[PDB]
Amino acid sequence: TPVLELLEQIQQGSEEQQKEALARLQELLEAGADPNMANSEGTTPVLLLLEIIQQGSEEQQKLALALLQELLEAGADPNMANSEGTTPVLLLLEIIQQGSEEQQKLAAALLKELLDAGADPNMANSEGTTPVLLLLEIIQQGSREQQALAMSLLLLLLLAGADPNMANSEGTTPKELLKEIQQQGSDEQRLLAEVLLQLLEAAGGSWGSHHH
Amino acid sequence: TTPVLELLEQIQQGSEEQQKEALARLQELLEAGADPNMANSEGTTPVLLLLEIIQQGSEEQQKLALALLQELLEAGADPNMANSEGTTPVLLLLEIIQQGSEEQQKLAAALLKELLDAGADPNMANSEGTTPVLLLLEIIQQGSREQQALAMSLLLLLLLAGADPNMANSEGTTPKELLKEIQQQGSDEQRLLAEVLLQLLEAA
Repeated sequence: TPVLELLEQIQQGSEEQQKEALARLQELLEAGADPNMANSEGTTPVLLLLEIIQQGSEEQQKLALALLQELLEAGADPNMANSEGTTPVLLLLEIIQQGSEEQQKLAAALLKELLDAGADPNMANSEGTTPVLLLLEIIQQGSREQQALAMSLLLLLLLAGADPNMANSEGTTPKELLKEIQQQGSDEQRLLAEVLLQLLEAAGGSWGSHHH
Repeated sequence: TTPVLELLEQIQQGSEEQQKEALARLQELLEAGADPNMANSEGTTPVLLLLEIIQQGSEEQQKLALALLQELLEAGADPNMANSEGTTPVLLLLEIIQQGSEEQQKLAAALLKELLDAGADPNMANSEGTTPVLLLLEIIQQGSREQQALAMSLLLLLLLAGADPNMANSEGTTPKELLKEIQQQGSDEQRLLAEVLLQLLEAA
């Protein structure tokens, strides 16, 4: 598909070629290009773009926010997962989980774009890992920068409608993971865990009973 | 005064034997058609008097009054009816947390959820314009480590209920303005809570 190869020519192109990437995508989309056409393995233009961010230079990174808004404005489905079952939001959080501090700041901004585009905050991957459960992993095993960022994004997801009780395939609930963060976490990790544990304990039996 | 108010008055200024059967007595009084909103001469509603009992009462009186609040709210007590000074039940609860024991703090957190489920306005301020969010940030700024964590989760519980994080008080002090102050001179844990709330606000 024309869109997918262009994205491949951005990752596999020069830095000066990157200058023409936003314009080329705009002229390709205006020409009637499908912003959702996946390739043989099911990678969508959004997923490949996030994949470029994950493996690209800082120059390729700053380019991708405009390329994502262009794809989202063109009508890309923000919930279309790849063949493995990885949603753009779950791939974004993996970029935060394993990325540099620069990638962390970017994927945080891209997540807001995806939520605005209409991404499902409860859509899990093939293993049942929800966006909330992955953010709790980022808090438990991430840096002090990742702790605060994953903390605010989790509240952002809860406000967006994420349910803090959905478990994964192994039956691991977010509350079970919060107890782990409290038991063996740092002074700051335990504080974040105690906050989230108190929030859950007061609206766990009925999440949304006061959302009026 | 009002039979509901008279019963509540007998609990705080009475012995412990009166307290055990009080929940049953209120259940039969409300079922008999007693108005759970009738205030006295000073404007104290049955809910506001019950919160006064929690703040000044023994631990026995405290856990009894949490069940008594559920009864009054189910009977149709207004969770937004403030006293003559203009202090709403949620704002009085937070003041109880701000100055109360760890036991009173744990109790008042459950009453806030009961009030919010009843339909309490999360943005209703007092006469001074202090909003529930702004007061919770004060509890975070100058409270204990236990009060820090609890006021934090109550702040998120209020945001989930629809609290606006941009409402300022009468002096024009915004919640973001207070969060920066917590970050500049707060502890390592207070600064983390402030940085979290600052990132959340800037992103939505």
